[PDB]
Amino acid sequence: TIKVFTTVDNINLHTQVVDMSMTYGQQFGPTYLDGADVTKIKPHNSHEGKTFYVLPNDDTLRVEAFEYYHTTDPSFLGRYMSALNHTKKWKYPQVNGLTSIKWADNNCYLATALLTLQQIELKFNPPALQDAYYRARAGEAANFCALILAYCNKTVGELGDVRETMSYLFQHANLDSCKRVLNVVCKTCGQQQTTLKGVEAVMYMGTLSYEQFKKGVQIPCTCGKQATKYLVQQESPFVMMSAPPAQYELKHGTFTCASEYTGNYQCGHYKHITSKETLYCIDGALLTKSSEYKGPITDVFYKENSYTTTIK
Ligand SMILES: Cc1ccc(OCCN(C)C)cc1C(=O)N[C@H](C)c1cc(-c2cccs2)cc(-c2ccc(CN)s2)c1
Ligand SMILES: [Cl-]
Ligand SMILES: [Cl-]
Ligand SMILES: [Cl-]
Ligand SMILES: [Zn+2]
Ligand SMILES: [Zn+2]
Ligand SMILES: [Zn+2]
Ligand SMILES: [Zn+2]
Ligand SMILES: [Zn+2]
Ligand SMILES: [Zn+2]
Ligand SMILES: [Zn+2]
Ligand SMILES: [Zn+2]
Repeated sequence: TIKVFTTVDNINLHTQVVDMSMTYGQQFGPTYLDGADVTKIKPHNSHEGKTFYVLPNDDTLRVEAFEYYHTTDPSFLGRYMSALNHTKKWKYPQVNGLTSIKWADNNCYLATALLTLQQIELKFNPPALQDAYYRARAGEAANFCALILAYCNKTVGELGDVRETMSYLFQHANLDSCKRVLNVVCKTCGQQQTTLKGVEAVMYMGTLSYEQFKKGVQIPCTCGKQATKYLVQQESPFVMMSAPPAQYELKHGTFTCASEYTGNYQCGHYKHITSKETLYCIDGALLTKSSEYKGPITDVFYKENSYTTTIK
């Protein structure tokens, strides 16, 4: 018989004593050791003193689970420990001072998401996302990538969209202070102004150029008259301009970072473009610098503080 520790958050540890006769699944229930499902493994002698992850079996550990993860989904813990099993085996090299991921199990969209988050100002609501965020910026993003897969309901090897991944992450972040008012000018319906807050205030699908969104885009109205939806005010620390993959010229200093997508729908590859003193191209561990860039771009990230248009 040995003494081990069970926890749901790895912050509040609960001490337990197990017996060699019964497996972990008998006493604790579903138990995981650093990602490995040890529900069907009997306690070995080298397990004394180690910390174990267990699904909440009483109301005390149910609350500790929400305090750290902000979810009551029982399958969340299983998916998270399943994703951690391959993410802890990935390589996370430092590419130009940023933490990237070497290609493995179709993680090109995770590497682009990781590199992007290190360049935008974001505060996660779940403490598990925030603590792993800080650890990712240091250079240990294994737990962070596992949580992204869990929160996005994706599995390892699955094909993921960087915009959809960011969309899920923004809903678990504090964007309540973000606002965006728009003005749609219709030739028949007249003038109508809407106001977006939260996640829908920092994302737009249709164009990549933030200047074009300021000048106005042609969106169809119900009567057929193409309204010129232009941005009026934007109080957000960043904006994401998304558009279907198309050839786009990127210039250093005009944007923060971009997502390159090459290949067919869903079965393709993601490369991350970032702007410094010169344009950099990060593909896993590979790095390519250039003064100009032209290629297929799906998302472009810009910086913002407090903007008000000059169009009436
Ligand atoms: C790589 C990947 C994984 C999953 C995925 O799941 C989409 C389904 N999800 C609604 C749940 C999508 C993709 C993916 O391929 N992603 C890129 C950025 C992409 C490619 C294309 C292409 C068209 C022709 C050749 S490549 C189009 C898009 C669009 C996004 C929004 C649109 C509005 N019409 S088109 C995105
Ligand atoms: Cl919540
Ligand atoms: Cl949340
Ligand atoms: Cl910018
Ligand atoms: Zn407790
Ligand atoms: Zn929450
Ligand atoms: Zn949630
Ligand atoms: Zn693997
Ligand atoms: Zn694996
Ligand atoms: Zn109209
Ligand atoms: Zn890939
Ligand atoms: Zn490139």
